[PDB]
Amino acid sequence: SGFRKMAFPSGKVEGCMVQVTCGTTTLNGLWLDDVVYCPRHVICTSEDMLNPNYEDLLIRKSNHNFLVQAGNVQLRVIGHSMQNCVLKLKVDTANPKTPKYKFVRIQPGQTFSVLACYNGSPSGVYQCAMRPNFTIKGSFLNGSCGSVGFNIDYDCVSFCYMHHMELPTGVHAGTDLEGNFYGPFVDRQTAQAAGTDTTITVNVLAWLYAAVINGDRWFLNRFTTTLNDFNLVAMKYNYEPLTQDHVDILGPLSAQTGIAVLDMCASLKELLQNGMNGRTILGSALLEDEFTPFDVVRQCSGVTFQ
Amino acid sequence: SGFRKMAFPSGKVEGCMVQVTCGTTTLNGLWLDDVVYCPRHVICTSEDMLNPNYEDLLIRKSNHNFLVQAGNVQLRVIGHSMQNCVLKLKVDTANPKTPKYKFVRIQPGQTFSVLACYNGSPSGVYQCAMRPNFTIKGSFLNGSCGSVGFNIDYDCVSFCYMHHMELPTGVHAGTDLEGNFYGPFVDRQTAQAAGTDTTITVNVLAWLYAAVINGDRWFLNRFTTTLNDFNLVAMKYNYEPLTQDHVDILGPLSAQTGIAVLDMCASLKELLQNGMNGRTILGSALLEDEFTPFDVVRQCSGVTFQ
Ligand SMILES: *[C@H](O)[C@H](C[C@@H]1CCNC1=O)NC(=O)[C@H](CC(C)(C)C)NC(=O)OCc1cccnc1
Ligand SMILES: *[C@H](O)[C@H](C[C@@H]1CCNC1=O)NC(=O)[C@H](CC(C)(C)C)NC(=O)OCc1cccnc1
Repeated sequence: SGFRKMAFPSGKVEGCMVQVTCGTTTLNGLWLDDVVYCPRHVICTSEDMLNPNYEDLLIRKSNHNFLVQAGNVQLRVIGHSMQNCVLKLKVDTANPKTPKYKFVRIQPGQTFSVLACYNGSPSGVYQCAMRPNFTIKGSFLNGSCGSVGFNIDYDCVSFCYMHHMELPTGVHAGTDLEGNFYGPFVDRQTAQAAGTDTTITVNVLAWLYAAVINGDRWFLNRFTTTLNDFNLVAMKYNYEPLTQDHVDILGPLSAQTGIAVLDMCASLKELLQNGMNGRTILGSALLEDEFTPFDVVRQCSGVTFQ
Repeated sequence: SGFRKMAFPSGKVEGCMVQVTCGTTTLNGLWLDDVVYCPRHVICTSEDMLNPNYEDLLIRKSNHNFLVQAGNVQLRVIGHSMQNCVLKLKVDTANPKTPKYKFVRIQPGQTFSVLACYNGSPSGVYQCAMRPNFTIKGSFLNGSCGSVGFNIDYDCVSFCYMHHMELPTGVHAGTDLEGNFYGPFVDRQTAQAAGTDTTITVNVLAWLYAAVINGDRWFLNRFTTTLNDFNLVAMKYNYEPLTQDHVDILGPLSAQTGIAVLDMCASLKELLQNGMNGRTILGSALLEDEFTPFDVVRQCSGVTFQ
């Protein structure tokens, strides 16, 4: 037993991390086969980053302007091109550590692991959710751009995130690995801001099931509620609507615990209306919304990856 | 910016994880050079685990009773011996992925990363602290024994934990890699229980500094306190005494924020006496004690590892 914010083992992604330097700018790249992927603002300098035109900036570049270092070994750039907000540097060496992989784009509410990197060297790994407002609450310092987010499914790495910037509230924005931003953000210095967020209701319910599985039961009650009556309360507390698909996805956890989904909704209702009364759930004094139903089943059952 | 519970990149440890099967029991082993380390209760069966004598059990064993699988490749056991509560299986192949490593024993209050594993396959990674009562609040299911805890220092893996069991409160107990238990626990089925815990005061202060660094300032105040007067309040709320060494270790974070350690103690005092009043610190509604001063400096500064 126990329930922890758990990341995927990072080894398969560590073997892909490289350092990309162009001019004064150094950041991380992702080396898969003979391509290195990195944020396109590497071609920028401190006065270029105000309002740049990357197509104009990139034609002025040469292959030899791009210094790529994989550990203590320098990779020769033999081609370059831009794909939306990422750069693809073609190198003369295929990464022998390339895992089986996919480029996937995730949905708000879904979770992934982040391998934070500086100078092409991995620093730490942690779990993130894509917020409803398409930001992530990460931990990123200068030099972390190009760090990637991912999930692992048996042996296959699904890359879903490349880090690009921090917003003024301290949250983070980035792209999928095709270079398309998550949310209404651009890789320029403007007055961009996150904008309003909501709480991921289905995830909170998943976590309440995790709690019951782990022996926290004090918030359970004999009452029930209809889906519509729950959603009236959800809206008042800035929770997203729960759909019948959410109810269906919570079926397995319902069945394992014997607690009907709508019953657990009544519990959430009371928790929202009365608070916690000085008690905790799974060591938290707040309702936690960054575990998906999949995360709970994985951890509270024990799935591995080769 | 941002502050997350961050584990070390796990790749160096993933390359050491193997599966050890003896009779009906399967668990994880740690393969370094030509030795596989695993919990000695692998030599036990369901009626042996009540009150065993492992010396008697082990002389009855043959090398060929031990099935060791590194991925899809079977390692020939050529020797075995017991070291306290771990078994050392000598194998005919040195692990070509052996990192530079040390076996270290950690102190209560210190943190480490856990690579949770099943059947020799890594499942997830997460950060743990050694509680003052020598338990860890982990996430471990059947088959997880032999999973190891570790820290990484540049390129060197310091192994500090091997998982052995779960206590009746859902917390976890294990050994260092010399096979000596953390705390007053034995690898047998008895009525063992955790016993009383305390909150790691120096870590809470470290986390308050992390919060200030990240823009959470509402809990700051103009008051100060003496170390003795703080420790009188600490004892009342079941916090460990703060020592002058703790104060010294918090110096750098004090200097970075301009908040004297004893000033931050006055803030902690008020937080303990008034609670949080519906506010949060770094996304938590409780005082967090599983980040060390080192963890805060590492994350709030950006140290990496090769
Ligand atoms: C890339 O390494 C960097 C990552 C930032 C730096 C601090 N935390 C991060 O996540 N990204 C940027 O510096 C980005 C550059 C572009 C606007 C994409 C061109 N700008 C940015 O994040 O500005 C906000 C910021 C910068 C530095 C410190 N705090 C906030
Ligand atoms: C080893 O894989 C296993 C790990 C346990 C199982 C559930 N969570 C864990 O951490 N360890 C044991 O089963 C251990 C065996 C010895 C007493 C060391 C011989 N016993 C144990 O942990 O008993 C408590 C328990 C077992 C199973 C489920 N919940 C609690």
